Amino acid sequence: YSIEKLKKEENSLAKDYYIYRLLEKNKISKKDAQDLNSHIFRYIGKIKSELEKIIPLKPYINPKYAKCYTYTANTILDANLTCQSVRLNSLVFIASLNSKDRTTLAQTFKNQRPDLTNLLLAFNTSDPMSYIVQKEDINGFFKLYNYSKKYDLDLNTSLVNKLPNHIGFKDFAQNIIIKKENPKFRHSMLEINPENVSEDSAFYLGVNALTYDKTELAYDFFKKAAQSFKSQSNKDNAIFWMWLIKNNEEDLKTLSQSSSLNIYSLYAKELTNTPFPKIESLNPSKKKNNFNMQDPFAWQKINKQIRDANASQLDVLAKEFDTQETLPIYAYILERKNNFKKHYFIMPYYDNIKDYNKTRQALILAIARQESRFIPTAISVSYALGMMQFMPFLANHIGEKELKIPNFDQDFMFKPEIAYYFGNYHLNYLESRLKSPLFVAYAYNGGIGFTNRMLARNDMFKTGKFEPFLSMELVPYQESRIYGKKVLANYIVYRHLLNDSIKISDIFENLI
Ligand SMILES: CC(=O)N[C@H]1[C@H](OCCc2ccc3occc3c2)O[C@H](CO)[C@@H](O)[C@@H]1O
Repeated sequence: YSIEKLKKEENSLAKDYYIYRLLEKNKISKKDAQDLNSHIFRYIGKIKSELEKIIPLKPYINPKYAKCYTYTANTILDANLTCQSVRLNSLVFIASLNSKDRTTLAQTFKNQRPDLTNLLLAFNTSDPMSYIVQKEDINGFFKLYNYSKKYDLDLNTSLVNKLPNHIGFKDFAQNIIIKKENPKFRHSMLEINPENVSEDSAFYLGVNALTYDKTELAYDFFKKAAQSFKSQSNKDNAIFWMWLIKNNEEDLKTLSQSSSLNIYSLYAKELTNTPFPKIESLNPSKKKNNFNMQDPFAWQKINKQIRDANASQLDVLAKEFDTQETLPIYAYILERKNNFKKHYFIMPYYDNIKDYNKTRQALILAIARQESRFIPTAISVSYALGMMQFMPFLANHIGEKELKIPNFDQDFMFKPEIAYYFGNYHLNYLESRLKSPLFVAYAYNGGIGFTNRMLARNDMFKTGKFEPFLSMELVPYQESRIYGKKVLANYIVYRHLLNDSIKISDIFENLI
């Protein structure tokens, strides 16, 4: 694909990927690059940095305020009042001012902008966070946190109960709890009333309370999370903690009857002798249609249609893609069409894995389901490719250096035979070092380096009252934390479907 042919395709991650491939091979001229940002679907990350090596962006200063950016710290007392207040939006700018000018500006703004006054006078002290905390200036607190994560102080009951109302609270709490940073802030958040938090925030504050062995407070946070979470899977995670902490058999019963298939509902079913959930069986009689499963642009087009289809148009697409060749697209349509109530666990292109042992089959299928939903031309925002979502660098390492496949190109990752073969190859490497399918999943998504560093820690996946569940909540990268739980659920299901059942309690025992 030349740039001229790509420019005729609709904007998509597939088009972005192929533009990025031209940039990385130096095939986009300064002239070609002129109109190109209107041809880019998601102008973020590597494609933006490559394009900008060809054409810098000067942009962008609102023309109304351009004059404001002609002043510096040395000349800002010469600027009009609007210019002064625009430049004081930046804490680095405030930090750069001399203290006499901070005093002058704080007086200027005391009436109309006491927020600015508070920050100016804060930066005249040796600890601006202490000054902002004494004022109980909530917007000021978050500005200072965004400026520097190194500030740490005890916060009283009144102040900590005010923080949840700010949009920044959820990321603040998640970051400091998961990274085990800012211990005075962490300890302070034990005094947050569960009435003042909900959803993710409540849940994280439950995890926080567990780490300080405040189990009654933890229960109260998790109960609030369960009552407020929008997604049944998250509610189930919260109910599981309620159960682990207080052992009310009604909580375990509710969890065992969940409509969501996740590790918590599966565990609860096992503990209560409840039958394994019903898994749909898709067996289209029609063998093919016209659709090209190897065309990445055709997938981008049909995906967009499927995601914008009303209740009625989903039924039309379901029928058209109800074939063996388009089974992954069929299951994808059904999963949306049935409002995520039915469990679809397909095994496409099965001839490529049927000679592996069943435990290995299940792990491959579990990874593919979460990575791609088995869509052969799946492309991620980071341009991971195909059913097993290989990053180009690893794909080329395996395909060119290790396997020495003649005329190998990274786009071979769109072929199911190649995806499953490479997937098996990398999963062999990972499993030989890590053993547990949960740890393998963490390493598949996050890398073996991150996984090894986590497992080297004294506080992760060791013995303990709430282990290994607590450790699973504290995996320090959110994408990997979530991924491991999903892949582990899938693994249990596929082992069951292949007549190679394992108890999820055995998996959990082997994590410690
Ligand atoms: C295609 C894609 O973006 N896949 C994602 C995947 O996205 C969720 C599943 C998925 C599958 C097929 C899809 O086709 C269009 C969007 C999409 C998302 O998330 C994983 C992390 O949990 C990533 O490792 C993986 O690269």
